[PDB]
Amino acid sequence: LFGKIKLLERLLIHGCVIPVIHVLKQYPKVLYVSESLSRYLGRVFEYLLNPLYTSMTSSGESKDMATALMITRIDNGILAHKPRLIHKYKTHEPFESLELNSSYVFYYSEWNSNLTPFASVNDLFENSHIYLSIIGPYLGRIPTLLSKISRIGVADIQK
Amino acid sequence: EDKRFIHVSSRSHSRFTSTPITPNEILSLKFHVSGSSMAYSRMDGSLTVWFIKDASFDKSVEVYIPDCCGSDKLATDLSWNPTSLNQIAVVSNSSEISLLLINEKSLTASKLRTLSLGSKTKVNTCLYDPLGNWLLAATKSEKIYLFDVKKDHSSVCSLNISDISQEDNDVVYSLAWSNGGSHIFIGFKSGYLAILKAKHGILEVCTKIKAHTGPITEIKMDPWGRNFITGSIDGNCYVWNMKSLCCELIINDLNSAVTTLDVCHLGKILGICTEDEMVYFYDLNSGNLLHSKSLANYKTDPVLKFYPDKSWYIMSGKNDTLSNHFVKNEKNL
Amino acid sequence: TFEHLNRDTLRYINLLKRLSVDLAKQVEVSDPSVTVYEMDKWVPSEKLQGIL
Repeated sequence: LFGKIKLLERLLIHGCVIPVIHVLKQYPKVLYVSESLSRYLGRVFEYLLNPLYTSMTSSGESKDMATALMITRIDNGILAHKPRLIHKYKTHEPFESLELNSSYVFYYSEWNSNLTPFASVNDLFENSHIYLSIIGPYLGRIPTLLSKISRIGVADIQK
Repeated sequence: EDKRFIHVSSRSHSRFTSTPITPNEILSLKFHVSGSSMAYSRMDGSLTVWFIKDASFDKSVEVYIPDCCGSDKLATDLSWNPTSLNQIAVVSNSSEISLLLINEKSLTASKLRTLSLGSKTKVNTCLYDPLGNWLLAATKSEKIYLFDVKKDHSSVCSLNISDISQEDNDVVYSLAWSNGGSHIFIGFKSGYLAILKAKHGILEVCTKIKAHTGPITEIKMDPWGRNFITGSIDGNCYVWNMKSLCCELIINDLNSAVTTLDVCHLGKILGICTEDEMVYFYDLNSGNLLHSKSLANYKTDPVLKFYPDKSWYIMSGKNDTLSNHFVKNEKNL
Repeated sequence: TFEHLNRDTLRYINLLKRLSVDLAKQVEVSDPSVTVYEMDKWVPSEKLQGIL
């Protein structure tokens, strides 16, 4: 709860990846300690790959921003058609939530400006010896990231 | 929060000393988005539409009618129209797509039209658009149709099922409109999830993914448009988000097959009804298996349905057939 | 006259963020193609804005 391990996983929530990679190559058995230190090397890697993944599986996900639409709350008496009202709050937890009436977005909105997404395949075969050799057999806790790398690989042979 | 009993003639049937079978069966139940009507359907009984104005349930009994869709065939599902409050698109089993009107001033029900496109073997699925601008009538045997409602009920295009998948004679168990009204999510027999583009009048498939290895029983949608939840004949009930079309949660509570899925209008509780007469509730935003309640139902087949306006709990499952309505269930013990 | 100046500079700052009376945000919806609304970018009418 308190100490170095909380420091080492609060630096991954914001943006600071270069010190944490330098630590976890010195002492690799800093994992098996907290299960939360593997979920935050997955949220960084999911940002660098989501522009890539939506380009190969393009026309499905391009219509899936047209699929992601909400129901409009109508009235019975005068036959109205009204949309929904949300609120935007700021918290300290990195993963996005959505309550009964409000959304919870991360407060530090410029967290990703150090990082850069990459090109088609010749960087994904280069940015994986760095990041995915740290969490080697630990992508089983991030099961969505294991699908998005393999859905690239089937859509790369078909293309 | 108190137990209050539902007052139809099904409670009078069981209260008498009638031995063999008091009501018979329930075929379909659909809500209009206004959240004051009901389409309570039976097998050989009555399709009873309801209109209760202010009280909980003890205000008035509206209408029961056996001879509504005729006297020889049955109705698979009753689609309500989002545009017209007085319109319910009932599709009979063999060859009838009739369109009925209801009257509040009189104890009757009149019919506006009965349109039919020929060589109709068996249409079992009819459902309008969430905005009410299309009607996709889909057979489980040959092909899927597409009509309109805003001008009239006129055909535009149709697609044959064998162009979607290519394995065998597959049955279409359940399909669901998208939430924008622009896509079709259809559920096959061998566990295929195919996505069809239905913008205005063109019907073309986008992609097909292998959800699991069983008949995909139900497909529901989230009112905030983030994800969609599927069911199975296995124990699997995945939660697939829409921006990436991958899986997020897994409800692995494999004690039986899955029959009925519902969500809430806020999108919090997922209600799963299995085949061992056991119901569950879960959470969507929270972790995988975090129950709020489990309830043992009696010996007969129940049904589960959620209101579109406010969270009120409709179950069935009395001694032969009766519905139960649980009032003020924000905590549920 | 300087000790009366900084006393009223604080009262000016205490009237811009901390008391700060706002309008009664009444929702106005015309386009059925947005399906969602946030109550942080509601801009009022121009005949009410130019008076204010």
